[PDB]
Amino acid sequence: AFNNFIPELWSDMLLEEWTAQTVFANLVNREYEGIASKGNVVHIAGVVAPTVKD
Amino acid sequence: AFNNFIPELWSDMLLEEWTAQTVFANLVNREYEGIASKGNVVHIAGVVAPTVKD
Repeated sequence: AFNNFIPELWSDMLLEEWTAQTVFANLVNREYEGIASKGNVVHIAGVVAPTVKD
Repeated sequence: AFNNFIPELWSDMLLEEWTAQTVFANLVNREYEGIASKGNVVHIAGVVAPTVKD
């Protein structure tokens, strides 16, 4: 038969990866991004409540 | 009795076969019929993603 004159076709589009939808960066707290515009650490501190005495 | 003079009759119309409804040729992707008017292969390529580095 025709061993040389029958072509093969290439699709001009690549298939994209199917990738998981990213969600977590919108669910967690972002407030420290203003202060963290500089430096490589943020120190976050919390109260220790005074003890109720009898 | 009339053993020889009473007809038997043939209906002039064939019964059509009862056949399953075809569905799958409408449900799948058809886009490659545009390029596949020639040849015996379509090559379909896909991305391999760049790797994140530390």
